This record gives sequence, structure tokens and C-alpha cells, in this order.
Amino acid sequence: LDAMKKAGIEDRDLQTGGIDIQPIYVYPDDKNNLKEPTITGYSVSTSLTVRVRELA
Amino acid sequence: PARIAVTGEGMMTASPDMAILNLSVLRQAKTAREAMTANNEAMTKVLDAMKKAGIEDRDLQTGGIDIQPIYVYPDDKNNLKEPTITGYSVSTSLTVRVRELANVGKILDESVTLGVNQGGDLNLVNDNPSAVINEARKRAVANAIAKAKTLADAAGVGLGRVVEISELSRPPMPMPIARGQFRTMLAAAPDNSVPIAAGENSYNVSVNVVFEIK
Amino acid sequence: PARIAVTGEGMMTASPDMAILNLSVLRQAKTAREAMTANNEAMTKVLDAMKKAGIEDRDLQTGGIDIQPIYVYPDDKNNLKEPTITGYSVSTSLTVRVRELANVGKILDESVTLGVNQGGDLNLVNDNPSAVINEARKRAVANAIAKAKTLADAAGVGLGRVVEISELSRPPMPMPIARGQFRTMLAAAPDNSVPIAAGENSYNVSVNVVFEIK
Amino acid sequence: PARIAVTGEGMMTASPDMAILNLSVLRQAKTAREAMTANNEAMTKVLDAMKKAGIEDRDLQTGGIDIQPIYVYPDDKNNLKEPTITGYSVSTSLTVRVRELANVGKILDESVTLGVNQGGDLNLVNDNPSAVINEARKRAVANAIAKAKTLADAAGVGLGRVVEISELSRPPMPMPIARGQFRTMLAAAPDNSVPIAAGENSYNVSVNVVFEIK
Amino acid sequence: PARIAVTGEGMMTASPDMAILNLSVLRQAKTAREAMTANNEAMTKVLDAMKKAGIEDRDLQTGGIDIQPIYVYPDDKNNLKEPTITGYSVSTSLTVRVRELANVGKILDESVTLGVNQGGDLNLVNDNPSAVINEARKRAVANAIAKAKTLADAAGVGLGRVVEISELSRPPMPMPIARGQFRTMLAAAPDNSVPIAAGENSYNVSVNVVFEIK
Amino acid sequence: PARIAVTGEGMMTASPDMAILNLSVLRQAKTAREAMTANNEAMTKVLDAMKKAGIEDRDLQTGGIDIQPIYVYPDDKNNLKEPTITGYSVSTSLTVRVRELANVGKILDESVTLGVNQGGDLNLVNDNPSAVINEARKRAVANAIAKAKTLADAAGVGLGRVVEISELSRPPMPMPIARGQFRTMLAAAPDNSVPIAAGENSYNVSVNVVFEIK
Amino acid sequence: LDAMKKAGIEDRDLQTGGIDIQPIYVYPDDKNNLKEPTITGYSVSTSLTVRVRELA
Repeated sequence: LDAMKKAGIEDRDLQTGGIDIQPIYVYPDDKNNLKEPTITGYSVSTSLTVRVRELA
Repeated sequence: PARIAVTGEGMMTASPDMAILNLSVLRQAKTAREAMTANNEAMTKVLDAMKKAGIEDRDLQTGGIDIQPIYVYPDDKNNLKEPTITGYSVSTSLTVRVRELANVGKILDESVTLGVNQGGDLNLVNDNPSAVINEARKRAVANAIAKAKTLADAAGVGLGRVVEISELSRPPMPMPIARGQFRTMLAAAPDNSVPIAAGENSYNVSVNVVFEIK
Repeated sequence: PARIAVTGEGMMTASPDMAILNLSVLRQAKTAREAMTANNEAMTKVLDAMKKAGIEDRDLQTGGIDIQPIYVYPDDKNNLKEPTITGYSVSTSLTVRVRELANVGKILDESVTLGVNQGGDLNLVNDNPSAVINEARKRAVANAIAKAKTLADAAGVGLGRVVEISELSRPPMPMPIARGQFRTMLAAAPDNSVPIAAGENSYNVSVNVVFEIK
Repeated sequence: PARIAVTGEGMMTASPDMAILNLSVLRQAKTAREAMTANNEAMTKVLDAMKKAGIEDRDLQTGGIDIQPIYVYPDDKNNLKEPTITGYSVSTSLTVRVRELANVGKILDESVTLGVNQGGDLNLVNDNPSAVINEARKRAVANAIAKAKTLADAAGVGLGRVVEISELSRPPMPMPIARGQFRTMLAAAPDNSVPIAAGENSYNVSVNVVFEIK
Repeated sequence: PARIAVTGEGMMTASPDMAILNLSVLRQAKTAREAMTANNEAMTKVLDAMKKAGIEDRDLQTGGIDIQPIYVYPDDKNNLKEPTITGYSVSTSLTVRVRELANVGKILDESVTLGVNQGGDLNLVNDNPSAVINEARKRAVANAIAKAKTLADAAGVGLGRVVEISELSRPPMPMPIARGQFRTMLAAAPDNSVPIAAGENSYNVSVNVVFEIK
Repeated sequence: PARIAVTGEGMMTASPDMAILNLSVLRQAKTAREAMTANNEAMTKVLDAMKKAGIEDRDLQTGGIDIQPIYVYPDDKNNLKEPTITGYSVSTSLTVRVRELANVGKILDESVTLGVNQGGDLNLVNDNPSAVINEARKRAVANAIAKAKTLADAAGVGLGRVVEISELSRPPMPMPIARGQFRTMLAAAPDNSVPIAAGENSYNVSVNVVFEIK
Repeated sequence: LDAMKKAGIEDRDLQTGGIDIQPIYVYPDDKNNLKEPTITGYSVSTSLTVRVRELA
């Protein structure tokens, strides 16, 4: 958003929120001997919307 | 040129005296370089646990590196409308020969607790099979001779010298004895001997012998 | 004439010495001519990067090229009923021979970094299989003889010269040892060598030979 | 008599030089006789624009004609509910032999300008395939005598004269590489000749030899 | 005894000379008898139009009468049981051979304004292939000859008398060349004869030669 | 023993000079006995109409009686919940050879009006085909000789005596010339001759000849 | 086999061997929150054949 607020869009045209968080797995294959998956980390995103005034 | 020609077939069964565990150590990094250095490490560790858990060196082996990228996949809240790569998982295989088949328990459990694997599915051999085949052979040819001799009286002719033996057959992988493969063996077993049972390996042999008549 | 004729095969497994990457170059530009140009360029870029990165010229090679038209296809506000050609992607491919394993990560992660693609696609080998193969070949022959002797004893006949040898088999493949081959491979193991690891590579040969009966 | 009979297999792999391309020029009419000329000249339009980007005559050839009706297709107006002939459309193929790789975008975008293609099928063979083949061939035979010898040496015999060569196998095809060829290609490549690589033409020849045993 | 066995292909390509249109001419009547002559008459009408249209009595052929019912099929306003025969329809086939290829559009067009449809179906052929076909034979032998030369050498033997030649294969036939057949052709084609183009016909001969090794 | 061995193939086409009508008289009774006596009657009648319609006796033939029960079937208002037998239909076949192919019309229509049948589908032969085959043969063998002579110069050897001719092939049913079977003939026709057309019968022959070399 | 050797079949009519050993899992359900299965123990059998002479 720093990059945006500099990129030219005011604090009134920006919004955040809606965290999302879920595993990241290692899936069974040739070289399996893993049972179904196993959790190698996590992955996280929040959504952020940007409102571009001045269509051009 | 008058010959009699028969197929002989041998029979041999046996009890696994071994176990062989196939295992995979895989640990993961955000890059590949450190992928292995982390596996390679986790490895000499797990390897060691084993020598001290009481395994001889003649009974251990390795190789089989595998490098697989690790991605993230679309859901509610995601992008590239798709998966994109976040790391690598590196897995190597180490096999272990458990001699003294009564020791598999000690050596099996200790594995589930090294985080190595939930496999190690039934795999058991006899490690001097060569000796067993070789008998099965002898029964085979020796058996063929029996047929031969039978046929030649039944036709009232003499059984002569052996002109051709041939084994052009695909050699005998050993035989776990399956469910519906049940009676085949029973049926196909040798007479006047001690019985057979599932989980027994069994080695057959087919041979062709040709004797000249008179 | 009198002859005893058998087949034999022996086989050989080895954990891999190397890794070979098939890597390629995405560059595309709105006509063909500067498509290849922009390629040729972003290529020689990577090469210098590879060499400096540690590997030799004998150890990396290239060639072959395809320019595929790049399109726009119908959608919303596409009053186009069907596709036109908005550019070209030209890409070609470069193989990277990585001798010395513990390097593979450092070099793969440059396939990540600069360009390239997903890949490495798990390509391993041993530098010269040519040698491993031959030992197979040799174990197979001597194995054949082994059989012959047994049979000959069982039938009470000594064995003569070798009247003939045949390998009309399609040449051997490095059929890798994987799950499905776990057992089958284990089955063909020459006895009391080191066991095999999953991920190893199995070279295997089968050959027929024919002896006179002494 | 005695002998060893083996199939040797040589192989060679190469790098496209020329790029041959098939483009076809089609114009239309209300009629055959009329539009056929509309093609006949529009040809020598581009037969020219080709020497003017500088393609030789040795490098330009054509033939074959396709004259076929164009119809008009029922929707909501339609009628006689079939379609019916509003004219003819004639094509002719001209092919363009383009040597010098990096020079091909030139003579390719020359197309998209004049019609005649969308994208190219872009087929690239090489200088004298008869040449590469011919060495995969020599390689093959050599590889056979090689094989035979490993065999005799292991079997305790001598290797004699060649009493038979043959290859009646169906003659070899330039054989470019896919990703599935992956490994299966790595197999056959002479050890330590240039590492192989995608898009390369691959030529196998396979050959059968019998030497007498001594 | 000692020999070498090769096959080799021979390969020759040609553009079309003529075109040959199959044209069927049908009219129809409430009964056979009348349909037949109603045809005959209109028939004679059309070749007259051709013989004037510029094609000699040597370029025209007739024959192959065909005659079948014409029905009224059951519908809303049926009360007819299955169909009922409202007349007959008759056609004879007549083929026209257009020499001088640039004269097709002329003739093709006429063949329509007179009825008969069947656009020229791109049956452009050539008349004496026998020389072209024959050429490919001559090719094929001499190829396979130069194939044994190669073989004898790399195996170090001298290549002797020709003991056998045979062409038993499915006879040489004008397989024309189009999109799918691209690579497999130019790949299998003569080096530095002209380049090869779509729409051409191609004649392959394949034979088998056996020389005495000595 | 040095030979050259080739397949020859002949070609012959032709215009049906005949027609052959296959017809069925079936009339029906409430019993079988009177089934035929009613057919047998309706027969000698229709037979006669034909001799007087101008057909020779050499051109007529019969046989093929067929007796089929005739039932009634369930609906709204019926019983046995089923079909039950009410009579018999008896049908015999009479075939007629129309010579003078221009006379089929007169003889066809007169049939639809005897109530005989709505068949008589296109069936036309030439009735001295033996003479045509025989040529096709001569071209075949004569053609093989051509190949032979070709091959032996191209290898620079002499064409000798004829040691084996063989025709083990399934003999030549005649060939109506179909739609997509179109070019096969065109392609496969003899050089320097008058063209071919649909509805033409065509007779091919394949023969094997083997000459000794020198 | 003790029970058999007493049940009347000689040491010549009995055979053993063919060990088999595999996990035992707890499979995911309503009250899952377990990912695929998880290993709650193991189960072991050996095969033993008995040869009944005297068909009756």
C-alpha cells in the first residue's frame, strides 16, 4: 500500500481485511512412502482492494 | 530319428527368513540448495540411529534422490487463478535388511518414530534362494526323467541317452502364495512331504528333456 | 547333435552420478524476427550465467527451436468470432549436464532464478552405464552356465563346448527401481550383494547359450 | 556350426540446419475458371516477393491444386435448407527452403504479411540426413561387435569372422524429442558425446550380426 | 553361408499433369423405360457439349448405368404405409480427362452449368508415372547397395556378389502429400533434388538385397 | 542360389453389358398346402408373361421356396396376450438375365406391374468376364517381368530363366467402382490408354515371379 | 498349535511361516479434523496350515 499511496491513490480509495490462512502440503508420489499428505508450512493472504478514480 | 520328449516341472517352497524395509527420508526447504543439505543432514542422522539401533553396515543402502517443487493452489481468496511455487521437497531412499526375522518389530517401530515412514509394507525374502531354486531344478529334470520312463514302457520301447535338455523359460521369481492362488500350489506340490502355507515363497522350474528311443 | 540350451540373465543396479536438466527460454515479441532475436539474446544471457555458475561447455548443449503464434480468442466485448494473431513466442531449450550431485540444488535454483521453467524433471543417470551394463551382461552369461551345469548333473551328462550364444534382445533400459518394481527387483537381486535402494537404477540383461553334451 | 548372434544398435542425434515451410496461397471467385487465375497470378506475386527477400530457385518449388465450392449455410433466413454454391476457392501450395537459422523470422513474417499461413508448421530437417544416419549405422555395427566380444570373453571362447550382417528393420526417421522421451532418449546416447537436447533430430539404426565361435 | 541383408527405400516425387473428373449425369421419370432414354438423350447432349468444349474422343469415357426407385415417404397427411414408388431415377457416370491443367476451370465450370455437379475432386494425377515410379525403383536398389557398402566396412568385410534381390511389397502407389504427411516425407526424401511441395504425388519403392560376404 | 523375386499386378476395366434381375413371387393362403399351389400358379403365370415379354429360356431360372407362418399381434382389443398364427406366405425366386442392356427398361417396368417386386436393384455384369481376367493376368505377369528387368540392371546383373511363377491369391471378383474407392483405380490404372468410370467393373491380378540371376 | 497337537494332528501335518504385518488406521469422519488417516496401531497374522488326514 506504501507503493500505492505513492503510486497515487489516497487513503480513501484503499481497503483491507479478510485474512485467509491454510496449510501447504507434500503430496504422495513415486518416492511416496508418505501416507496421504503431510504439512510443509502454511500460506497466508489478506485481500486488499484499490479503487482507481480517473479511469484513464 | 526316434525320440521321446517331455516337460518336467520342479517344486520348492519356503519361509521368509528376512525382512527388507524400504524407507524414505524427505524434509523440505524454501529453495532447493538447502533442500538437500537439510535432507542430507536429516539423513546421516537417521542412518546413524539405525547402526546404533543395532543394524550392521552390510544391511544398509541408499541413493534415489527426488526433487519436487511445492506449490499453492486456488481457493476462496487466492491468485494467478492457479498454483505457484513456494519451495521444494527432497526425499531419499534408504533400504534396510533385517536379518533374524524376529527383530523386525524392534527395527520397524523405531522407524515410525524417526519420522521416516508409515510404509515398510510386507516385503520378506529368503536370502539364500539360489540354493532352493537349484533343488527345484533337480526335481524338474529328475521329474522329466520319470515321465520319460513312464511313456516308454506304456508304448513298450526303450528309454535311451539324453539328447537335448532345454530351459528356455523365463527364470523363477519367488512366490508369495496369494489368496485365490491357493490350491494351485496344493495341487502342484510334491508327494509324500511336509505341507505348505501362505506367505511362503515358492520357486518352480520347467525344463524340457528329450531322450532317444531304444 | 546333443546340446543343452538355457537362457540366463544377471542384472546390475547403481545409484546415479549426475543430473541432466532440460531447460528452456521464454521470450516472445510482437513479430517473429525480433522474437528469435529477443530469444537469441536472453539465451546467451543465461549461458554466461551458467558457465560462470560452474559448469563446462562439454557439459551443456542446445539447439532446436519453435515459434508458436500467440493469440487473442473470443470472449466478452470480443466481437471477434474467432482468433487473430497478436505476436509470437519463440523459445528454445538447453540441456544442462550436472556432474557432481551436491551442486544440483545450487544450479537448479538458478533455473528458478533467472528464466527457464519448472524442470530438472528428476533426470538422473550414472555417467557411463556402459560399464554397469557390461557386468550385467557378464553375470548373465555366467549365470547361464550355472544353470547348464545343474541340469547336466541332474541328468547325468557332462557339458561340452558352447555351441552357441544369442543376445537378440532389444538393448537394456535403465528401468528405475520404483514402488511397482520393489518386489520384482528384489526378486532378481544377485544374492548377498548390497541390497538395492528405491530410486536406484537397474540395468538388466538376458542372454541364451547352448552347450554340447560331453 | 558355432556362433554368437547379437543385435547391435547405434545412434546419432543432430541439430536442425535448414527450416522447410509449407505455406499455401488461396484466392476466390464466383467461378472456377475465373478464380483459378486469381490464384495463378497471386502466386507469382509471392514467388517474387520471395526472391526479393532473397530465396533462391533451388530453394523454391510448388505444385498441386485444390479447387472447391464455397457454400452458403442455413440459419434464420436460410432456404432449400441445405446450403448452396456461391462460388469456388482455389489454393496452391508453395514451399520455401530456408537455410541459415537466425534468418528465418525474416522470411516468416513475410508470410503473415502476404497471407499463406497462420503460425507455420515449422518443419526443420538438416543438411544431409543420409550423413548422420550413415554414422549411427557405423556406430551400430561397432556396438554389435563390441557386444559379441563381451559375450565370448565371458563364455571362455574366441570371437571369429563375421558370417552375417543384416538390418531389414524399417529405415530410420528423423525423430525429434518430446518431454516423455525424457530419459528414454538419454539411454541410447553415446557416453560423453555432447549432452543431448530437446528439438534435436534423433536417428536410430539397428542391425544384426553373427560371428562364428572359435 | 556368409551374407549381408539390406532393404533400402527409393523415393520419387512429382507434380500433377492432368485432372480427371468423374461426372455422373442423372435425370428421372415416372417409369424405368423413359428414365433410361431420358438419360441416354441428355447424356448424348453433354458429351456433345464437351467434344465442342475441347476434349477429344480419347479423353472421354462412359458406362456404369445406375437405376433406382424414387419414393413418397409417410408424414402428417400420411395414411400411406411406409413408402410407395412415384417414379425412378437414372444416372450413368461419365469421366472427362482434362489434359493441359490450366484448362480445368474452363471445363470444370461447364461440367456444372450443364448439371452433374462434382467439382473436380482434386484428382489431378500424372499420366506416365511409370517413369517416375521406375525412377524410385532404380533409386531404392542403388541405395540399398550403398547401404551394404557402409555395413561391410564398419564390420571390416568385403561386400560380394548380389545373391538376391526382391521387391514383393505392396506395389508402388501414388500416395499424395498433405498436412499430416509433412515431416515423414521431407525427412525420407532425396537430398538436393528440388524441395518438395504439398499436392504432389509420391512414389516409394522398397526392395531387399542380399550380397555375399567375401 | 541367386534369384530376383517380384510381384506383378494386372489391370482391367469394363462396361456392364448386362443386367440380372432378382425377383420374388410371393402369394399367401390360410394353409400351406394351398400356399404354394397358389404361388406355383401365380408363378407359371408370371414366368409366361416374361417369355412373351420377349425373354429367351436360357435367360431364366428359379428355385428357392420359402414358407413363413403369418401371425396377428397384441394391441388395444386382442389376445393370447401375444401373436397367434393365421396363415402362410410363400415366396419363390426367379432371376432373369437381361441381355442387350438397353432392354432393361422394357423388362424392368413390366415387372413392377406383375406385382413381382420393387427390387431389381442395380446388378449388372459382363457375361464374358473370363476373357478379361485372362488379359489382366497377362499384364500382371508381363508387368512382373518389367520390374524384374528393371531391378537387375539397377544392380547390374543378368535376368535369367523363370524359376517360379505363383498365383496363390484369392481370384478376382469383379469390381463395381465405388465412391471413395475413386482414385485407387485412377492411381492403379495402366499408362497410355483410354480412361475409366464409375459403374465399370474392374478385374485385378497379382502374381509372383522369380527369375534366376545372370 | 498346542490345541491342535492335542486336537489330534501330528507335527507332520502342521505348517507355519508367512508373517504379515500392516498398520491399523483411524479414518476421517463427522468429528474429523483428522487429515486423511492416522495410525492407531498394527495388526499381525501368520498363516498356519493344518492337514486333516482321515476325512471324516
